[PDB]
Amino acid sequence: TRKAVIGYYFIPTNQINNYTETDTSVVPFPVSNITPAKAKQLTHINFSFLDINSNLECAWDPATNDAKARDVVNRLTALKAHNPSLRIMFSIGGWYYSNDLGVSHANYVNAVKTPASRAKFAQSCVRIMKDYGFDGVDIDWEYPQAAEVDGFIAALQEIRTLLNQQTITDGRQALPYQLTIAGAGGAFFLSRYYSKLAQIVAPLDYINLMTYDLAGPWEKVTNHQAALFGDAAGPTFYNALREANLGWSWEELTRAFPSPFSLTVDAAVQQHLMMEGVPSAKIVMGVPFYGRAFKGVSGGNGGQYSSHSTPGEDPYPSTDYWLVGCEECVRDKDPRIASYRQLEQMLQGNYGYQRLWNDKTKTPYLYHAQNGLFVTYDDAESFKYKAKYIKQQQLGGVMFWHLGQDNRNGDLLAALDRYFNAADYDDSQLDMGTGLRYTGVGPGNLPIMTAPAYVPGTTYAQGALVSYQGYVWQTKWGYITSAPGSDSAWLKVGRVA
Amino acid sequence: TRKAVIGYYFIPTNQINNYTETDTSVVPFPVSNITPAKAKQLTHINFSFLDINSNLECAWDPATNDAKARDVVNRLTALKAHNPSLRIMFSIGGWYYSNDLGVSHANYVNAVKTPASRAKFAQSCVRIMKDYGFDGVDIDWEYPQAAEVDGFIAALQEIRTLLNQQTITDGRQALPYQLTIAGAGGAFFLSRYYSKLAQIVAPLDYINLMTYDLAGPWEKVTNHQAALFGDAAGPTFYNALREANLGWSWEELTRAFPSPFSLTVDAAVQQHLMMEGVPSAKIVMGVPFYGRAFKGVSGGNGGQYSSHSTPGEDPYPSTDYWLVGCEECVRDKDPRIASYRQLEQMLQGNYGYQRLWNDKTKTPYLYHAQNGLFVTYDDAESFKYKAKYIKQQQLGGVMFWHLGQDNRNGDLLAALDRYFNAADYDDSQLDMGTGLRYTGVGPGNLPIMTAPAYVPGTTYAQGALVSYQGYVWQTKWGYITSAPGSDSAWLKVGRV
Ligand SMILES: NC(=[NH2+])NCCC[C@@H]1NC(=O)[C@H]2CCCN2C1=O
Ligand SMILES: NC(=[NH2+])NCCC[C@@H]1NC(=O)[C@H]2CCCN2C1=O
Repeated sequence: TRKAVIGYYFIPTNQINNYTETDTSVVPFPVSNITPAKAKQLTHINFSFLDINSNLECAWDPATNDAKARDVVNRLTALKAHNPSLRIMFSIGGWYYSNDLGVSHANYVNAVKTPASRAKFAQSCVRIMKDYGFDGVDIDWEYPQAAEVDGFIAALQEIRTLLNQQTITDGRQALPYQLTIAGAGGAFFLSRYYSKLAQIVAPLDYINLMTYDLAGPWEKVTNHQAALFGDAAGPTFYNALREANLGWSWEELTRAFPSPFSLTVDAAVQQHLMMEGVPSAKIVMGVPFYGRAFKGVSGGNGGQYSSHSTPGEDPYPSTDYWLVGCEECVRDKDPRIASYRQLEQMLQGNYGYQRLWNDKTKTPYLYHAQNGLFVTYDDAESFKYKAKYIKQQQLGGVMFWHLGQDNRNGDLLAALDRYFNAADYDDSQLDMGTGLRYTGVGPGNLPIMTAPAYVPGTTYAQGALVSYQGYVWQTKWGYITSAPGSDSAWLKVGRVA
Repeated sequence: TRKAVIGYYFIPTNQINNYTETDTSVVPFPVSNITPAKAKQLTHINFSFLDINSNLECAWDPATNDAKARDVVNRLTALKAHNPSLRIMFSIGGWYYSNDLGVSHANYVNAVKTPASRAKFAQSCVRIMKDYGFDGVDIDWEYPQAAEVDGFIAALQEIRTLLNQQTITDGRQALPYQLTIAGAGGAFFLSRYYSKLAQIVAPLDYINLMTYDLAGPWEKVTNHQAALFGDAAGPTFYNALREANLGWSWEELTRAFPSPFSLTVDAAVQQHLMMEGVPSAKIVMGVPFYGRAFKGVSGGNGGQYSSHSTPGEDPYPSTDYWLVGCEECVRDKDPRIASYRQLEQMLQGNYGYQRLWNDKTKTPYLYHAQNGLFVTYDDAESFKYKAKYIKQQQLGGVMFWHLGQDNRNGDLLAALDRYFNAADYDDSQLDMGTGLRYTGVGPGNLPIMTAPAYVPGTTYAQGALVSYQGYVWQTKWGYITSAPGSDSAWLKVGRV
């Protein structure tokens, strides 16, 4: 099956209202930059962002000129002429609108509350989808938690029912309407809804993991924002999943959630796979088309894992733009983030950056010895390891944020497409390295094991293994006279064939 | 409130059937040995043991001669003439009958299975109580498993309903009929029903913890069987409670159940107090009136924490009665258990025993350097610290096994009564020592704390403290944007 390549097309309301394809100072990345070749390299474009209004229906930001919005969307759907597999999805939410303290958070919580609110909301998603010409619905609520998860699940199930009916009504069986969500790529936010992942993923075609932003100014030590595997030399973190409402024993929690652990892309993917009923084919690995920069770093390890003096507030509080050579940073007023396009230009501008590589995390980084800067980002090389991982782990594909940050030739997107589909690319001998793998095992994804059947009336010593009612169990202490499952003394450690 | 002093009176079926008070060779400890003065020092005598039969009803051993049984019970209830607060309870169960591999185990599991089986069983308990003249029901099932706990809880609730009705019908408002159980005194067995402790204790007047037998021949290294506090030099154990079906988070389990830990009396008591809904006044501390003996021990620590060669099987799988000086051990064909009465005689008989004292565990022990023997037991001295703990921790009182093991003068019982009630006994300066205390924190023993009220809309850093809905909470990581109870980033760490 072809791997998904899902690219976000993000355009702020002011750019839609003043949309033009001949002035990059107004619209830096118009749709015309997406050529037929690039359209063929994508399977999905996630147009972003729509929101949920106070009437609890999907809607465009009220400040949007509707004609101009339809025109931008039309330019995207016109790309379908070049690729009969391409879908132009629309994404509802995003951090700004849906985070706990975001402008529209309450609308997300309230829209998923009751059967009636969920029906009205779901109907509105399909109406916007058909009215504007989109091919599916993507929901990026960052992130539901607690008492909101059951409502969220039921809302997704309702949208799925409505989309499936629309597919039949429209005779779209050859390119059925789809439903996806953007999911957390790190344990802290993932812990909000982790316990119910199987129900969340059931109605979806894909769950697109935001497996980036795993390092940033909000952290004390500089680190790679999207390390594939872990570097024992780098910082480690508290495994928040150990605190999710799972109903697992201390041993089960400890085995599933090693802590501290390396916050990496492999950790997020493996954490999803540890849950019963979450298929690998629905998991999509997100990658960043931008880098994160830090100032005030020490030398020694190329700026890696160093203390730094980078402001964490949002927006960037100062007027000081210290990422040398990054003029895009001046335009956007923040020296802490730079598009791959810009970072590549900085490497061709003889500005004093060294492009370095960490062979454990399989990611590149920039180090500016003279000014003490460190930049963590991804490129065509790190994507070879990530694409190989997607293939080996049988994942659904790749998602990225965002199209406008690729260079002018679309090299990062071309690389991803190449690694999945080019007959002349051969990664059979690509060495995945010895970086740290996530080794948790969940009571939901135990290995096949074999042991003698439990014999009632027998007393077992500590460490004894038996098979009983579909699983292999091990005793945690001695003189065990109880049957497995029926008490605290036994630990499920494997599944019976 | 007077502390309970609950002493078991155990008499095997063959002794009831041949009951006599003038021949210690037949009945070593007849009811007449419980003089008026001893009767006044007890608040309860637990007559033991009755059982649950295949008919799923409370009942005596079938081999029991009922007329002799009634007569022994009448002698015990006659003691009430000497103490208006005394209750003669009867105990159903015990290890022999009710353990997982015991002869009557299935009857316990089956009796609590359904509303009908529970009603029939509860009724039989009250019928037996009234027919023989007992003052309450004590159940010693060792021990219901997770799946049987709901039925067990329901059975206790049904017995409580019937007993409360009987108290009113019999005009016993001044001395109500009571319901108690012997509960596990170690984490391993306690983990079977720990998660529902509040429900188990609700219908009871007391839960009598079997806070002894915490060391035995079944263990690799010798140890004190009822250390009050821990000795870092001694063995430590896996904290089975962290595996109970509590539904708690990793941090919550970890802070409540440190592992490994010291298996002590304090650990069991604190583990009970960690549960919300378990009142200290219902917890009764059990103490042994006997010691446990080990052979094959080596020197360096007076026999403590040593490997040994004592058979752990029951019955005693040999005929070698190696506990020098212990005559009762020959009578009972087991050298691994010796009553305090017998130990006291062994100490004054020049048999090679040295009495030593561990000041961390606050318990005595015997060491026999010549033959390599070790004996862990309790005495009037160890009871000073346990009595002070009972008072300080506001526990309900003490329980002990068994009356026939005290010496002829009843000194152990007199000591317990003195420590609780004597106007001229003053333990204000008794130093409780530096032994290890159990430090777990749970929902039932959160410390009082103060913190700023949680404010909706505020973002909190890691380690921040706030008060919300009556408790003080702390963040486990940073950038916390939702409320305690609705965001798993918060840990309840204090109350008020
Ligand atoms: N300044 C911010 N944090 N927000 C703007 C970045 C958009 C943010 N980043 C992302 O990678 C996309 C992926 C899905 C939803 N997203 C988001 O909400
Ligand atoms: N046959 C004997 N003398 N011993 C039987 C051991 C009794 C065993 N030990 C005890 O201390 C009592 C307390 C409650 C239940 N018990 C028990 O089941």
